[PDB]
Amino acid sequence: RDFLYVGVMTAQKYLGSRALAAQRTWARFIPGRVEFFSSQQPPPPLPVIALPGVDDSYPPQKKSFMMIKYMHDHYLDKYEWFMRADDDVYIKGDKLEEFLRSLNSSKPLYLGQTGLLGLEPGENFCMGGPGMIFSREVLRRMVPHIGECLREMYTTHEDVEVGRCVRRFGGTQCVWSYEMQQLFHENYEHNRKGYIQDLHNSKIHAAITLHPNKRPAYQYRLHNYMLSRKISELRYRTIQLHRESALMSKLSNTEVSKEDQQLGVIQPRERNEVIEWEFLTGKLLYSAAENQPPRQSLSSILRTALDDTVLQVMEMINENARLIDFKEIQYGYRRVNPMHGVEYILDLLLLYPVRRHAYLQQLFSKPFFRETEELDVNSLVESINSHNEKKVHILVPLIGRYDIFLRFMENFENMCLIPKQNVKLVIILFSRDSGQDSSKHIELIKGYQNKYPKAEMTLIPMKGEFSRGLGLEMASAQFDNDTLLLFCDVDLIFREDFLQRCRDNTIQGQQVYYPIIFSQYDPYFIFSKKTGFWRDYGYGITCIYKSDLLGAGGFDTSILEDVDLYNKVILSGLRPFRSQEVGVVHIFHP
Amino acid sequence: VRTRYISTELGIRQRLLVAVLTSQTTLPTLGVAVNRTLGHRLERVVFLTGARGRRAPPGMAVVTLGEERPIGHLHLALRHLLEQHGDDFDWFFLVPDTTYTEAHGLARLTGHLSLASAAHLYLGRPQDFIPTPGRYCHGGFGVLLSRMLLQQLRPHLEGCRNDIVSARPDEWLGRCILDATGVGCTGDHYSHLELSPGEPVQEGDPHFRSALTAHPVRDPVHMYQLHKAFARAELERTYQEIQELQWEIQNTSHLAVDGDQAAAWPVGIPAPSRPASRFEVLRWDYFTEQHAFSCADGSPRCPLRGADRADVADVLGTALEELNRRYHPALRLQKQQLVNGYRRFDPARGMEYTLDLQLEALTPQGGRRPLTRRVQLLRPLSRVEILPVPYVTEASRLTVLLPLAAAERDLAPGFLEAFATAALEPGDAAAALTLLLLYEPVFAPVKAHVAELERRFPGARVPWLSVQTAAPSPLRLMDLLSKKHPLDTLFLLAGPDTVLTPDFLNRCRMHAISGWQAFFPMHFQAFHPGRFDRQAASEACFYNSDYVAARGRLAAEELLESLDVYELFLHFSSLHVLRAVEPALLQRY
Ligand SMILES: O=c1ccn([C@@H]2O[C@H](COP(=O)(O)OP(=O)(O)O)[C@@H](O)[C@H]2O)c(=O)[nH]1
Ligand SMILES: *[C@@H]1O[C@H](CO)[C@@H](O)[C@H](O)[C@H]1NC(C)=O
Ligand SMILES: *[C@@H]1O[C@H](CO)[C@@H](O)[C@H](O)[C@H]1NC(C)=O
Ligand SMILES: *[C@@H]1O[C@H](CO)[C@@H](O)[C@H](O)[C@H]1NC(C)=O
Ligand SMILES: [Mn+2]
Ligand SMILES: [Mn+2]
Repeated sequence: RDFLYVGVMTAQKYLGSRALAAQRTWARFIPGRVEFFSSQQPPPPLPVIALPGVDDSYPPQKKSFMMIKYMHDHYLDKYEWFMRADDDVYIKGDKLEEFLRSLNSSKPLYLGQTGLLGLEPGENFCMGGPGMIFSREVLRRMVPHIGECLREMYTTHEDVEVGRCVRRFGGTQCVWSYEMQQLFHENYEHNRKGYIQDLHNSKIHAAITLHPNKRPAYQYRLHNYMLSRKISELRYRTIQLHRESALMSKLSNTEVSKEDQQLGVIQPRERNEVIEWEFLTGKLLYSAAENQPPRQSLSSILRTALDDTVLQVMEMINENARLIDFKEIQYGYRRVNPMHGVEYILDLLLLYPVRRHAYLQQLFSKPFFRETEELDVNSLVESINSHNEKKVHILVPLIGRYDIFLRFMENFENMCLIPKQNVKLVIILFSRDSGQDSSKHIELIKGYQNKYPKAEMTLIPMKGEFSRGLGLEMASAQFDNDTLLLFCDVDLIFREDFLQRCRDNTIQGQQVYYPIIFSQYDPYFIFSKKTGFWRDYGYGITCIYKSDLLGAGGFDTSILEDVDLYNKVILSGLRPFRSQEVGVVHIFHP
Repeated sequence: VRTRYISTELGIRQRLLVAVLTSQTTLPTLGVAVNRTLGHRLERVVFLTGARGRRAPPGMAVVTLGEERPIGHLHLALRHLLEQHGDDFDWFFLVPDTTYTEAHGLARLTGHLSLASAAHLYLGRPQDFIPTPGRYCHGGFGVLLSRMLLQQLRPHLEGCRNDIVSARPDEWLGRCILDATGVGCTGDHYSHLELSPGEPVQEGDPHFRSALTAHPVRDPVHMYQLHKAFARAELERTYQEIQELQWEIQNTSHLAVDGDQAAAWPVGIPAPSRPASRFEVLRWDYFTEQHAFSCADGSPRCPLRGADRADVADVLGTALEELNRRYHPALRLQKQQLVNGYRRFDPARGMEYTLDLQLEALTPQGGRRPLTRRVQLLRPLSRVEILPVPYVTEASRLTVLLPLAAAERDLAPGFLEAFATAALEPGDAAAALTLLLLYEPVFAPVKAHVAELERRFPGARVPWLSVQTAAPSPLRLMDLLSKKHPLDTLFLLAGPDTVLTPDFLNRCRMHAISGWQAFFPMHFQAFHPGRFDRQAASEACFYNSDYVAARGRLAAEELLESLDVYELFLHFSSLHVLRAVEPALLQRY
């Protein structure tokens, strides 16, 4: 770990802003020691070195000279390479380590991006932004004349002066190769703001040092992205190792293990077994599944995934460099194997304007695992040796419909009241014409109330015209924001399975349950093509917490209302849990 | 002067070259084992053999040296490594066939030395001489020479060959290095693994974690087993590295802009996609342990079939294994029932699961208690791999077929007009139609239309044949057409209800690979005088040779009478049977 020693320059106003971030971002991956340098002061959050006689004055002139002098005087023979860098730079330790290890440290090398004052043409200087790397020989030949360089100051730019010092004493100029502009990226032609925003550019991936990164939070974000890329590369390495192990066991005439065959994959015969593909144009998608609609617009998720896949293809195609350029996708195919991976057939339009196929494949790595609610193992075993779940509040808006009301409450009592299920029933009744069926509904409700005196059944005498949203909103308003509300419907029949699914699928502040109700066709829980169908377009039934409903803004009460609530829930950041619901079936009604 | 690449400017050479030493007898087995265990993980591997007995194995850089004596063999190998290659690599690894190489460990080692420090290095297991206190590297453990050392060694090769009388070749190399430059065998660390004769490979042994060579290996099977064990060790190391990276991301996440997005389980995998509109939401596909309720057929429920059932079983097994591992040894779980099962595919993340398991808890004492737990599984999406595929040219001679039956005479002109506008109108004669007449035991308009097409397009020619035989069985007609056609023509079996377009013609030409793939599209069905029908084959794009092979496999009559061409290619053929949707093929009735 005596290979590379990078000394990053900072300022008194940047110790707790950029220096700390850089120490916790890339100083943990540099193969060596990273030391922070600042100005002399008459409890800093970082261990920093105060160079005497140095003031925090931009441009950091003579501060870099003092730091180079310190580098030579303290760690000349303990390291091979020395990097001078700003606090607003991101340095990849591993890539830089390989790139520097491919070089001879005993030859005078003055690395950095070419900089193009007092420059007689033919010489240059490494730009101080991306980061300038010296060698041991450059230090040994230059540092005795750093004072001489300081006394012949010409320009007001520190990197120009350092390059001039190198050239005068060190027998080297900055590297002239165009590859430096890619390796040591400047990121200033675009992204004028001063912090890395577009992280999915080939320039970002292929660079070694990225600059500038003024915003510390964006520095942490870039570090997290780079570590995610490293994790993805390691996962691909695991897939390759599994493939090699499976093949190697095959060669040795031995049975492969279970973990090596599923991940070590390099005719279906039956007609209904071949997995059909989907057509993918530039901005349209065609599918054959009954659930999916044909000629659906290309979703933003699909567009982003395709863009990332094409970027990976271009990265892994230009590896033999001429410079291949991607323009558009004329058409494509996609087949998602649930347990193996994703297969693509992309007919790209590449530029060297020639089309090129690509039979892509994106395998699945080792699956991850997590328990939603971890339990106390120690407390469980003693209990083993030695309904009270979350209450669901059922809101039922009503208008008329005596017979369906009676059938609904018969089912409700038979499935909840005798089983003593932990539920609370709220009947929202619209007293049309201020009477009529209201009296009989009240009588039935009261009789069911005193028949089961521990039950929780309440009826709210709504007035006005029919409005699902208004009645639901005022029924909810009387409950606190940590109550589980179910937007049930009168013409529905459900079992305890639906109640458990509603309890589990609704996370307060995170998830909203939006089941796809099975609607019975015009003449039970037997699911068949003739019996009924899944109502995809039906968002009426909802299992949502009161706080989540308030955060979504509630119903508009102006007009379809369920769709508006769904859109508001999506906009609020909540996760809509759309899935099939086999525990409740909507009885047909004219 | 400016260069496009750093290599030319800085004089960067390739990192490592491996020079495997072999013989005539030991090449086709031990050399092949070495190649299959090492060459796919390295950059350049060169095999040096005394004589070439049989043909050189494919993809093997076999070099014929000339002599079988070990000292002369080593001398000639060094001469070749100096003459060719030579000043193109920084490190040279000379290893006999009877020594396994770790590849990954060797690469890490070579990356762990700098050019300035180890300018003249003689790496290997030290071994005492037999007056000089210097030591030489053992030949069977691999020798990592340096480019400068080889260059200085060059003018002394014949001198060393013609003076000393050492027996072993590695001792001769050590003597030559000592007498030419004076540097002995440096031990650093070079993690060598020695094997007792007749040993069984014990996977998980500590010595497999840190070792770059294994000596001696006497059979290819032993080499394969050693490579598998070292792969397991490297896999464990990679898992540990992944855990460390996840921990670092978790440590530094909460200061970032993403915050929870960066620290979203699993750590490192891309965060779940956030839908923008209602239509862009992702729907969980509910499934029990018996039936899947999201059927592409259309039924509300359908029993799990093939891939879905296998995936569900694998996920249940993985969940049970993970729970047992996590709760071991305090609690062991039992028979597992899938109460609720959800699965959706996130294109930017991978396939996700949300299971509701009704497990059973067994204490070591013996207590029994049912337990309900919810688990989440994610299959992350790995990197994109470009599968190799045979080259297919856009311009291919295509022969679109049509078994024009008796009742389809009315609709035949529509097919003829579509084919004309799709292929005949463009100047290129890229397609030709050979329609068939089913003269069941009177088609003047069809022949008149064909003649009109011929006169309007003098280059275009459309033939026709009169099958008097009944039984229009797809296979039967296809055999007759295949017999009366060349064996390399591109076949486009289009049904009468097909409206060809140039886009579909191009897709059939460029997705029907000769002897590798057969294209079976599905048209766009419509109601009323739309939908993508999945139970109709109709249009087929294959090759005559592939069809002949499938028919031969069938031969090696009820199947011939009740078999579809798509079903034939499905059963009696080992070809890719791509079944994709074609928006450019619209059908109606
Ligand atoms: O008054 C100042 C301003 C900046 N710097 C430091 O000098 C270097 C140059 O600053 P910066 O990288 O922000 O300039 P840029 O490269 O964006 O022009 C950095 O290490 C800063 O922390 C300094 O010491 N004093
Ligand atoms: C209930 O919680 C929600 C959560 O967003 C909040 O918006 C609302 O103000 C809370 N109401 C009360 C009365 O605490
Ligand atoms: C040798 O290895 C190369 C790549 O590692 C492979 O292409 C080739 O087929 C191998 N040859 C033999 C005989 O295994
Ligand atoms: C590195 O350079 C020095 C001086 O230029 C030279 O003596 C040494 O041999 C070089 N290293 C290598 C590995 O060639
Ligand atoms: Mn800067
Ligand atoms: Mn209804």
